[PDB]
Amino acid sequence: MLKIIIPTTMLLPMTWMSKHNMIWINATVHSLLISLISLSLLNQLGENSLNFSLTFFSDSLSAPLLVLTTWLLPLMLMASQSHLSKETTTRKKLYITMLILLQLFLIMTFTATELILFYILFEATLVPTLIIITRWGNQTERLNAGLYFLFYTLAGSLPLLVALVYIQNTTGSLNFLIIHYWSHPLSNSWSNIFMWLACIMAFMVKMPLYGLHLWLPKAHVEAPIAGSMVLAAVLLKLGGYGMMRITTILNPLTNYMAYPFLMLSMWGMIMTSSICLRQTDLKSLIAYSSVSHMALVIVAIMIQTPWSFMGATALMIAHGLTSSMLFCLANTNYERVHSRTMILARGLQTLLPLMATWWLMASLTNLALPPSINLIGELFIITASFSWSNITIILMGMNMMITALYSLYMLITTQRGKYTHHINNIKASFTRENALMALHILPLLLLTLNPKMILGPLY
Amino acid sequence: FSTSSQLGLMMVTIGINQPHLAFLHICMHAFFKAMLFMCSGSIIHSLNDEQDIRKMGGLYKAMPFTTTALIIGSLALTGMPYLTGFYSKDLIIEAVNMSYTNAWALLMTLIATSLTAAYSTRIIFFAFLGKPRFPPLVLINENNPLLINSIKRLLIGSIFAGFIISNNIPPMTVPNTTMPLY
Amino acid sequence: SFPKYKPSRLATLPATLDPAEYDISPETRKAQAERLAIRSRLKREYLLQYNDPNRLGVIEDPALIRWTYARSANIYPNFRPTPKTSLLGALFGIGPLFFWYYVFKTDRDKKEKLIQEGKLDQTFNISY
Amino acid sequence: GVHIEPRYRQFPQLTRSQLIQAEFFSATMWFWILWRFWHDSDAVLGHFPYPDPSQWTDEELG
Amino acid sequence: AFSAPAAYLTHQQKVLRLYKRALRHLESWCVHRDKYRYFACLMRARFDEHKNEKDMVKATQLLRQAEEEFWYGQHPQPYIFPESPGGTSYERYECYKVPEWCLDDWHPSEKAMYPDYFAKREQWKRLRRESWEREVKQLQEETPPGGPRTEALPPARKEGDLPPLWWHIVTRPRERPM
Amino acid sequence: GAHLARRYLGDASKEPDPLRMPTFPPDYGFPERKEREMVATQQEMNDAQLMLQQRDYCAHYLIQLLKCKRDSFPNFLACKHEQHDWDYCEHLDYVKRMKEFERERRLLQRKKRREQREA
Amino acid sequence: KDMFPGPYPKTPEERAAAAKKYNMRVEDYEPYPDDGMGYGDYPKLPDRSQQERDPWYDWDHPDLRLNWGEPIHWDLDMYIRNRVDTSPTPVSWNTMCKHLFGFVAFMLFMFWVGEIYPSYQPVGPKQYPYNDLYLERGGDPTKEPEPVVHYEI
Amino acid sequence: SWDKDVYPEPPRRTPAPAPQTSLPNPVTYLTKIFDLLVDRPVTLAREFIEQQHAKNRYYYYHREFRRVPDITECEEKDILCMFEAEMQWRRDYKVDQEIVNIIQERLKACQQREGESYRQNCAKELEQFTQVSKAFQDRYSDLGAHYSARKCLAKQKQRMLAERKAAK
Amino acid sequence: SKMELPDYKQWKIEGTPLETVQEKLAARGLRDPWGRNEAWRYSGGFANNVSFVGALLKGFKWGFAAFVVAVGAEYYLE
Amino acid sequence: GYTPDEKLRLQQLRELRRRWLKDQELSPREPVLPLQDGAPWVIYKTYRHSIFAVTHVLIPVWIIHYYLKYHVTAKPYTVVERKPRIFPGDTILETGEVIPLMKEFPDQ
Amino acid sequence: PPLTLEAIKDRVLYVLKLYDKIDPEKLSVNSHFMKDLGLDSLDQVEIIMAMEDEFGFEIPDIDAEKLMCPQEIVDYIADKKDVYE
Repeated sequence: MLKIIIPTTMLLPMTWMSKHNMIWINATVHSLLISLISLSLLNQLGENSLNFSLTFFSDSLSAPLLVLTTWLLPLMLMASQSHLSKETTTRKKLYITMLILLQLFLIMTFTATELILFYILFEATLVPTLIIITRWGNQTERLNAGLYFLFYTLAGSLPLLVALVYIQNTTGSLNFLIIHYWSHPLSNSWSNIFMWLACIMAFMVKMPLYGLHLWLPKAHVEAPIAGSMVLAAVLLKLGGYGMMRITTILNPLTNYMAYPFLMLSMWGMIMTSSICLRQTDLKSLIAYSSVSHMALVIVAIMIQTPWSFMGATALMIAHGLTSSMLFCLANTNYERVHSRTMILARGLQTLLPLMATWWLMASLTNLALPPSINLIGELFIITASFSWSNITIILMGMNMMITALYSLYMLITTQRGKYTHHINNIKASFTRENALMALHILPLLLLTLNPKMILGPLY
Repeated sequence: FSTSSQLGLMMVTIGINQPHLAFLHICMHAFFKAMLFMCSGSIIHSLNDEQDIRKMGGLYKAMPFTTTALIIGSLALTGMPYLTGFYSKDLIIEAVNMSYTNAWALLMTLIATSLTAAYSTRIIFFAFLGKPRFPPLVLINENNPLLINSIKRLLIGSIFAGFIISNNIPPMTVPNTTMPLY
Repeated sequence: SFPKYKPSRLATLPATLDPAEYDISPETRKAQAERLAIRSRLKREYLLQYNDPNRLGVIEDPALIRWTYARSANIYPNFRPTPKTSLLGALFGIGPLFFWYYVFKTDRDKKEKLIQEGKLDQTFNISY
Repeated sequence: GVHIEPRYRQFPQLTRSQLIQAEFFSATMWFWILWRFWHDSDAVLGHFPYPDPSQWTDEELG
Repeated sequence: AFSAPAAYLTHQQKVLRLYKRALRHLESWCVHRDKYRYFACLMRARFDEHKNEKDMVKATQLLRQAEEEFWYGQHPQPYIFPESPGGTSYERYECYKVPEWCLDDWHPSEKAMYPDYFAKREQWKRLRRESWEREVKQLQEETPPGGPRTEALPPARKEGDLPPLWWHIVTRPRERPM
Repeated sequence: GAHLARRYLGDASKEPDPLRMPTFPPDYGFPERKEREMVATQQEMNDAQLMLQQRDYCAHYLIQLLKCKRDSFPNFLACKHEQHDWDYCEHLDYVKRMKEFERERRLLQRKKRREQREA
Repeated sequence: KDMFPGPYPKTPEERAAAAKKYNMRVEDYEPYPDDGMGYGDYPKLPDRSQQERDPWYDWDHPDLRLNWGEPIHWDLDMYIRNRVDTSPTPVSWNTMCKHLFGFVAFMLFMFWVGEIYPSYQPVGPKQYPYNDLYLERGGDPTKEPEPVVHYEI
Repeated sequence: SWDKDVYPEPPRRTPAPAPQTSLPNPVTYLTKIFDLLVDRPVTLAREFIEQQHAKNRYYYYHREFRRVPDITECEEKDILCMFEAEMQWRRDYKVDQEIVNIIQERLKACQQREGESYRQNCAKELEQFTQVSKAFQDRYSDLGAHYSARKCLAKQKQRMLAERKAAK
Repeated sequence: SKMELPDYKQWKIEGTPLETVQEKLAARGLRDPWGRNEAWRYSGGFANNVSFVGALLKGFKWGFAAFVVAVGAEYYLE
Repeated sequence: GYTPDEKLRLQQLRELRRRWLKDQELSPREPVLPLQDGAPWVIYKTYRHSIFAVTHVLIPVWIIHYYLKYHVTAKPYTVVERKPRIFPGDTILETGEVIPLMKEFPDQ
Repeated sequence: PPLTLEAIKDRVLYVLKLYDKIDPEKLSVNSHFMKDLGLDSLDQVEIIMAMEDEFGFEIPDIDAEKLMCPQEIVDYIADKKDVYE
């Protein structure tokens, strides 16, 4: 795995020692090359994971996530170039180093073989994210949002740390391979119930769960564009990966313990999409959409069936790409008009047609138009839920309808109608912005052709 | 609304467990309904984006070709014998009558056929018949080769495709050979 | 005496059928004049900013900012736990959760009972 | 290029091709209807019969 | 082009509007021109019957009852002019309307495709930029101390002065931009 | 539709029930009834891919119609005689079903007459 | 910044200040009832859909039919022209509901009656050979079917 | 080059053309035109490409995995033997999935080929898929996302204990 | 090619249903002042329009003649 | 109708609006950028018609036929055709034939 | 349909000449209906309706009431239809 890790580390000295003019260029070139290197990991043996060394291993679950992270860094750099132009060279380098440290921590999380190392780096990801939000946010609420995000995640994680140490003391190892191979069943006891809660709750906080999702809207609305990109694309999927890995230990008790979280997610997706129908802030709308999709993923994980897991992985990747692109599209309009209110900017299709096309494609993927990987994941989750219970289809279909409604409603309000007369600062979309939207879209449409890459290990 | 009613007739045909007849009705409806809508578009474009029948009148002679096309389309829609509608709708009704059926469904289908004739009469009477009611400036001009040829093809289709297709397709339903004259 | 038009929440009473439009007083006309004055002042300010050849950017409407803040920020500080607020929150928050728990739990238990009794058909159900 | 000059308040100018084609197609429709009716009549294919005789089916009468 | 509205509608204006609505709805009901003419002359006679009522209370009550009759007898689907609000073509070409300021963001090659028009546009920009200060001064002078009590705007008082707040009305997009 | 009038407005017992038909046994009355012979063979049908609804006692005429249709192509007007033959066989089958309905009607009336004879 | 909405006004001075803040007439200004919902200072504007407002008037925002500085309805997004509409109807709302629901109910009731009294033809059941195509309809060849016999009439 | 035993196809019975009308058959001339215009150039191109491939013919081989001790004979916490048995079981799971796929492919082809007689003439394939589906469901269904050879063994033991209880 | 409006004097209510409406109004003592503006609709080529049956039976004459000719051909040839 | 000040304002705006509209008119010249592919007179009547026909149907039909040859051979069951309706009559190979023996009554 | 200014003027005068209550001879572009002619308020409403029906575009009532002159109608129609000649 060091083929990816060490160049990522070397990105930091290169960024620090590069000339003030060339920081973005050098970062982008080498991050794209690192992603090209990371593309090799997609080749996974069907029976067994790629165990590179004692510390690091990769499977068909970790590889798409690593590729997503490595692809996401250059996109974040392109998006964050514009609003950081006025910043001094040291501050821009510090921002880039926070991004690089975040990518490094995420790669090591997805590849770590030991649950305690996974926890250490998965909690380490908070520090760069918190610094980004609280230092380069543009509103006074960034401090409150950072506090909420940090404290929600830590309150979830600390019991996970205690439980992981207890597992190390009892079973004797936290290596995922050994745990999977030994994996003695749990018993229905209050001690085991609370171990299950401790293991599950940290990831349930990371994957915005209804009632634990309050941090996500504040964080995504208040963060800068790059921070929103990582939060939507990878930081939420950290919870999904953790839950999928950790579900091996808690085999039987999952059936009893899933019902609260299952019902919470199943109702919360409807509630959050209904919230999306009435949101007045574009970033907030996208955030609640992310909450709904992640609730679907939570349902898929809790069901613990092969089709559910495949759909969960597909939805994770597809949603990461779609949400990152949607945040980028919203950020462009925010830079142009300096407000996030949906109603303020109207009829932008006449002013910016290619951006309107990007918005159309992004919304179509968001509403899971086939054969998008979004729909592949969602449909697999729906079929798994139907096997779990035929009555799930009512809630799943209602959620799909509302997702279509709010996606096309955002598209209609922002990009259709009469142009706002008084706004005169709209200017032709830069090649950077269109390039960013294309870099988001083209991989997503391409992955439809070969879907086995993002269908996970159980494929 | 005519399209919706015809779709409902197709759904009824499916209910009577006669699927191939419903497919045939779809095939014929495509022709005659698309032609009717093209005629409507010609009327609208001629009258400067006017769609209200109340503001349209006396177009029988003003637009001869669109008038002929719409008359033929309405006759096909209403089931005029040996037109496209006859090969589909007449068989639909005959199968509906000669089958185990919900009584109210059959009654509603017959009433709906009456109303199809009714609204065909409405469009023809208000639009083409009578005295002109459109604004003074007369810009009527259907002498456009694209419009004329496009309507021509669907006219020929509405007239003969029903017979051609019905003869060529293999028999897929046991016919209702004998039935009371009424 | 034609049948009267019952106004509703989704069918507002027309101004033409407004019983108050035909009962006008000098003070009502004064109030209308004042409202017209307010609208005229606002329109004047907006048009002054809108026709300015020097202006480049949005004309920040305070009303829109107030609307957004009231819809998002001002809610919690101006919230008080009251019997209506508490009861509606309890109902619309947890009641649906328990309703779906009941429905799905009963369904799952019925399915498991049928499976244990061997009285369920899964002849080709080999993809779960 | 004014092929048909818009007329303020009189019957619009009609080219002969419109009239000829419309008459031809309407005449074709009527010819087809008459021709099909003459060649093939869908009226009936054997009058709806009623089996009155009892001995035909059953005539036990006790 | 719309005139500034008044605080209230005078009784005469309300009667006129009711007459217009009634005639239009009758035309919607009376599709044929002759029947419409007959019943329109009848309606005109009905208005002339109480045209000269002296008691304002009686006239107001008549207005109220007539409005009730109109609401009962309104056509469910009244005729709407195609470009009128609620009409089929209302706001159809709105997306095609493009504000004039979009021109300033053109690339120089595109602006060189049509030099002469952009010279004329520069002349218009100079004119507006020169006239803005005088327009603001005139608006201040004519404005009452309390503030503008009506949306009406004064005309140009002196030669060489453009009408106050004229730019957007004059440079409003063409109804049929294409 | 008149039979429906008798069935619903009139006495239901006298009128036959379409679902229940035929209640009375074939042996009742009708001293000798020949089996409805099938002109076509089961293999023939399966080979001709006749629809199950079309695999009736007149499937042979349809088989000939299908063969003439395949052979006559491109000409699609050359099977009028074969079409008429199959149509007439279907007509006769319908008439036989009508005779069954009338037989059931009369048999029910005779049963009612026996019940009257008791009283 | 006093421009931002405040708490529910309780003194007349508070009410006047709020009315001036929302650029509304003091007498017209009417804050939402302080029941803890969180509306606070915001005014209870009439629940009129933007469709109802006169189109002809020149609005600062034509598509929304709203002028700048005007207080914005709390549920304006709900009452946009593209969404829920409250414009007056020619027929009374209750009467419309009565007619539609009654029509649908009668329709379903009559269909149920048709189920009670289904139309059919005065014919006997269609007879099929080979024991009603027992084999052709998927019947097990190994098992022996009941020998369905159809006699000529 | 697919084995006929693996992918059975009923022998083809195509009726001979027996024209009964004088009118020329458009399908025949259109097919001849299609042959001349398309099939011959395509056949020539494939002849060329097959010649080039035959110029350089090289072979790839199908891997053979020797059978390894199952989890049944693997000792507890014996990670090496458990690993080998688990990978073997995963390979067997994949092979069983492919066998189910083959049977389903036969089922689909038979449904299409028979036509309107699918309900009767495909009964044998339906029975084959019935047996294969029941076996596959019993062997692998309900194991869960984290399926392991040990869990399959546990399922087998639960089934056999139920069978003994049924034997009473 | 500038359009020329027809003479305004040519429009008259005489010979039109508008005259009947005016007679009814004069019978009730009313006068319609807009008849001449609506006169053009009832005048000129627009004055005569076919009936619904006439509209349906468009080309039926030539269609029937063609039918007779074709039937004569079919009967004569055999 | 309007007040004299209103009339004057409207007239001023009318004049300026007409001036704007007339200034929206282009000149006699629409400047364009300055032979990429030679095209003398190229028979657009039939030659270009044939070129379109080829590029749009002949090339696709060849490509699809080749892909058909590959795909059919590559995998079994890729192409499954409905068993041709064998009406009692000669077969190509089995040459099987059977007659229902018109065991029925002809009169109609 | 260029709809030039002269065409609009001719059509407005045409409608007014076809109006029985207005005598054609004294009808002029500057002939105020209220003052120069004998038309009352309801006649103004009727002529506005006739104009809007002739040109097929609806004149809002607030603008409609303030015409009071055939030339005003002509220039208003020109403004609405963007006629600059």
